[PDB]
Amino acid sequence: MGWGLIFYPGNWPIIAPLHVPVEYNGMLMSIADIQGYNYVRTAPVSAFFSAFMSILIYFMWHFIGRWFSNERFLQ
Amino acid sequence: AVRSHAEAVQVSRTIDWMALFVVFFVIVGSYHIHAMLTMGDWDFWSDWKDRRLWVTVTPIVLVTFPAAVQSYLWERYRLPWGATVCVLGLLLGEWINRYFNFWGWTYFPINFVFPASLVPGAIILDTVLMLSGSYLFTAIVGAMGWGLIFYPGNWPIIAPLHVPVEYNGMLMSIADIQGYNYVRTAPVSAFFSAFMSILIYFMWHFIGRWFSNERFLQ
Amino acid sequence: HGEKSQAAFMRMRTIHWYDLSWSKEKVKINETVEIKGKFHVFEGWPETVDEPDVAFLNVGMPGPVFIRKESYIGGQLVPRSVRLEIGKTYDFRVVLKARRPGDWHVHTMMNVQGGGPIIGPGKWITVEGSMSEFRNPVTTLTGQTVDLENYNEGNTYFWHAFWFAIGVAWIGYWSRRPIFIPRLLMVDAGRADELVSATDRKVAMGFLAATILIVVMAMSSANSKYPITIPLQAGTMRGMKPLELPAPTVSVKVEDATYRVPGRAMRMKLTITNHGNSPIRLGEFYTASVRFLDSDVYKDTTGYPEDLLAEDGLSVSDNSPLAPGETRTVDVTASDAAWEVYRLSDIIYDPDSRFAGLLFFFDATGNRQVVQIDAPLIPSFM
Amino acid sequence: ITVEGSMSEFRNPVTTLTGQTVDLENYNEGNTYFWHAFWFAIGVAWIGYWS
Amino acid sequence: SWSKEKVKINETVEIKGKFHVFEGWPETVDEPDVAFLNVGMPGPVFIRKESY
Amino acid sequence: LLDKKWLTFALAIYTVFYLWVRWYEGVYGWSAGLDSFAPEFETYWMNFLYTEIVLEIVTASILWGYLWKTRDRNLAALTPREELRRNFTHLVWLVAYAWAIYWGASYFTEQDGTWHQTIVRDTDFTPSHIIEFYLSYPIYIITGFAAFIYAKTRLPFFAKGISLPYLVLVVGPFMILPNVGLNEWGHTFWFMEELFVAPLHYGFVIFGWLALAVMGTLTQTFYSFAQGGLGQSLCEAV
Amino acid sequence: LLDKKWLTFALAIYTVFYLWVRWYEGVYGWSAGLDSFAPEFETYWMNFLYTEIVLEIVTASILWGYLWKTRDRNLAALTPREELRRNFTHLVWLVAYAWAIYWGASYFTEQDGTWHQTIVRDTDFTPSHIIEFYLSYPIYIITGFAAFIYAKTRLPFFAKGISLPYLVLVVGPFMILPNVGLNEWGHTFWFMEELFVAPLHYGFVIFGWLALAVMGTLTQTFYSFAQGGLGQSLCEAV
Repeated sequence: MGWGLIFYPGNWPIIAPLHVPVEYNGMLMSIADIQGYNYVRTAPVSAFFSAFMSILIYFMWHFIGRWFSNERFLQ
Repeated sequence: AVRSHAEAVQVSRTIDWMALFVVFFVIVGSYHIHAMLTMGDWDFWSDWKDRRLWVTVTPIVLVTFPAAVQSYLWERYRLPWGATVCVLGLLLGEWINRYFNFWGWTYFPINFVFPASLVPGAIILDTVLMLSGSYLFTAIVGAMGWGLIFYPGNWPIIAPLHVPVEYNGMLMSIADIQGYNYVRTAPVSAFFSAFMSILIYFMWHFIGRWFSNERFLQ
Repeated sequence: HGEKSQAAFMRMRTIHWYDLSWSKEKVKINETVEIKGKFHVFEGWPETVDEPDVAFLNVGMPGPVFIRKESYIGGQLVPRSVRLEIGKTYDFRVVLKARRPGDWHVHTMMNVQGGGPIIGPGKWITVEGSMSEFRNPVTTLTGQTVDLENYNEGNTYFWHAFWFAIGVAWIGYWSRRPIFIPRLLMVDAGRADELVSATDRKVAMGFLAATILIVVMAMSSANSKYPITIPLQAGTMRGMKPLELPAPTVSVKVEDATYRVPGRAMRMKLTITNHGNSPIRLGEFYTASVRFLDSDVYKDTTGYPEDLLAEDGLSVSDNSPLAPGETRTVDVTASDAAWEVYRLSDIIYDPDSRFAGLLFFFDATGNRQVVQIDAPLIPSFM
Repeated sequence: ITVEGSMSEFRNPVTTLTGQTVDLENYNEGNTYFWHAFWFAIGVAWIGYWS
Repeated sequence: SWSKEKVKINETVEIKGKFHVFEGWPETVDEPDVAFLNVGMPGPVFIRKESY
Repeated sequence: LLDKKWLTFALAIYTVFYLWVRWYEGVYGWSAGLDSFAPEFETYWMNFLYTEIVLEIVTASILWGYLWKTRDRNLAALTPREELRRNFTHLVWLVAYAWAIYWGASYFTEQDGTWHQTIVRDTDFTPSHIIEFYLSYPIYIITGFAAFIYAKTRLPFFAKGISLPYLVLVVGPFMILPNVGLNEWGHTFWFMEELFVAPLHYGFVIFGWLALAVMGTLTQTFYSFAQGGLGQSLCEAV
Repeated sequence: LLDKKWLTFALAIYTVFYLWVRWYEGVYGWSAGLDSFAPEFETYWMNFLYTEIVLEIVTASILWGYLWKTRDRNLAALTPREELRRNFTHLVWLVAYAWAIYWGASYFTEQDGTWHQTIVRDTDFTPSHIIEFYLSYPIYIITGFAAFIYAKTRLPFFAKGISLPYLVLVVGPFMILPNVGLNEWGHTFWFMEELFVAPLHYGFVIFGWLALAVMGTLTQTFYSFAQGGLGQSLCEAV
């Protein structure tokens, strides 16, 4: 639960400055947008969802890890 | 503690009732959530009780619990009402809701939001497993029956809703008019559904083995 | 109810509803109220909304406080889903019969396929009377005239009770005997099979045969009465007749359009340019069900919902007649509490700050031109 | 197309609707770094304490 | 139209005509974005030399 | 002596409470509960939420807190006479659980089902959401735990190790938090409309099926009855 | 005596080699490595490929060949004194593996990640492909095997039967051939664009998770230390 929830607020201090509004050539855009636009490559329900989901994943992977801890020999 | 083997009868009896209540409502609760969650609401509306989708998904998605609790109450108590308890749970659960909410709360006719009838099938399941006490046998002809019987099992309720009406220039069945009026916001189908119920009864027979599991942990 | 919380730009750039009219504001049980109007599917339809290939003309109310007797898009009755085509304008007509006494906020909405109920303006309509008065009669092609309120009710009930009882009867039969802790133990140490015997397995097949029997008897008995039956009629109606609109005589150009942060108003700088031949003035900007008027120019008479009508909400920097051939740039401000009440101000949380509306122009003798505008709408905070 | 000059010459200035004018080349760079280091250090601090 | 009703092995028969795709095409049928002009017979009792 | 109508409490306590609720929404379903952006919602409905969450954390802490401390320390030697009385009270806890589940998983659930059909939701916090998710579910989960703990702390057999079916039976409820909460969450990308057939709802179905662990729990409960010196008098007299 | 800086080799041997590589592409990434249909690609980049594949088959045959023949035949009786020295050298092999994996699975992998963003690929044989797939991966797989074999042939405990976690740890790498190669293969029908979220890449993720078998391998390695007469002096002195 925590792992999921904390994530976005955990990034917010880094991210926020990138979300200041700019009128770029007549169109609203956030700095972040302008960045992707310029440098050429080729809503906390979202949080809750992700926490609720992490639970089944932590869980499923707790057992997956039991197997990778396995100590057998073969033949 | 135990005085006489006659008071012993009285405890086992007053247990029978209490346990039955638990078993029954815990079914009503979890079985209903299952119908709900794995549905696009055909059960809610008289004009979603169609020949393809309703007839196909409904028996399939519903064999699950019966199959699972069948694998317990018979295996461990020789109590052959596994399937029919489930079915009754869902039905009560839904009727209480359809009456006091779908009608009482918000005002949808009953002749519109009534649920699908389920008992016939569960009887076939329960009896077929009881006679010739082979689960494999039930999974094949038992689930077969459960699937097949379903639509004919609803036909006496449904049929009057399918009389043709020329409604404002367009053919519509009563059922159509109902959904149209009360504002919200083809036996290969049978066979399919029977053929499918088999793999589902089957898969869920084993799922039920696990829910019967009696371990302790640490 | 249910707009407001949905994305402000979805609401601006999805379906535009105008020339709305409601035949009555107060109505008796079993009486009719007729909703009319027009809607345009916006050319710049949002990506997140499946095109209306399969849409349905619904009604926005708290359940069947009214029943929909009839609905029409173009000339045609529309009980199915229908394929509407982006860019086009249609006229609709919903006809409602009153059923539950009270005060209802009735909307006209579109069931817009892949994600979204597209909810139009809602108007308060009052039903007086008793629900016990309501009738929903319908005559079949089979002779009989029935009341849909209660048709087939008793039947439904019977068959459910009957089967339900039989389910009980079965568990009942087994539960005359003790159910758990003795039967459990018997199975355990030593064999079960003393638990079930003859007097039991006769009843088992009694039930089994009785059940198949009653089902088939019942079915072909239900087939005997009701020998004429059709399948559920369904399937999207294509070929919806759209409305043939005259090419507009005015053309506008939106240069910048801004809104104040904590505010109740949207400014936009338009270059209106009047082709065609009669001095024109701007009388309304419609945006998201919210209608902003210059009352120096136009006055609603249709009784448009009071919370959505901004009587002199719209102010033009210069709203003198715009002569034919002439073309001017003008600063326009749409302003009214409705902008904050219906949360168009919530565009600041949307991933696509672009608006869309309809402007309505009126010449001297009072005939009108509708141009549609859309553009990016930019916030200003400082 | 041929570019002559020094990458150190490049500026990407942008003025916000918020008053400030920033250089996109380096805007928010130090911030990004700080928060990553800080958290990274704390991760180390935790394994450090146990180790 | 069908150029002949009776034909010898290795002979040609030519089918002509027109078809209209109905404006109110059913939902259950993918629009003919990818359609193929076939021939309805019991296998290669004829071979399709050409289609236009 | 034996098993009292301390049971009648268990049955009527929910019944009364939830019948008061059904009245309460019954009158404020329409009135306040339609438009969430009206201030009569933030009082009759939102305040209701904050009240219940707080009351639940509290009663949960008190109810589990109570029983864990009054855990029978000297369990090693106490009579079959009470190993029955206690076994019976345990069964009352289970009746209370099952009843609590009924209300949550059947009643208020399919009610919310009807509510969605009749109004387009203004919040993830409709009346029936305030009641279905954040009142109904916490209650049956708290009841769930109570029972579990009672058994672990009051009865040998169940005191030895962890019952897997009983753990599944009480933890499944608790896991339905996001499971039933993904109902509206999941259904928002491909299709925002609350289609119950959508994969977003499959977590509710899977966690709802964990209620079938009641069969394993009851089998273990009846085995606890047989170990406690019971099932030998009339059983052998049969 | 004990454990030498034969280890310093293991750490610097990759570091130097791969830092030479990063320079080498660094200068020919641009120049030859942009247009693959230029003849400077068939010399500075294609020849590089053929060279490495051959060098890898060879060194692999020599490296595994060597160790399998120098397998300690008379293992039955050799001192705890060396059952430590050897255990330590084994651990050096594992450090070499882990280091080799770092370069392959982290470094050159997410590098190729950047490369895709900046030029549309002319071949399945870009510079970073020549290096990521056909240099980087074979190397850490060869290192992988080496270690495995060393352990099997040099240490009792590991000489008895096959370690499942160690087999998974070295075979997972080798299975990533098509797994990581389906990256571009799979993504071509529904969507040719190299979207890392595409099902075509899921084999790389599954084979990447086989690296977690290092935890099972290390547990078995530390158990081999404890069986070899160690972990009893200071351990009991604690």
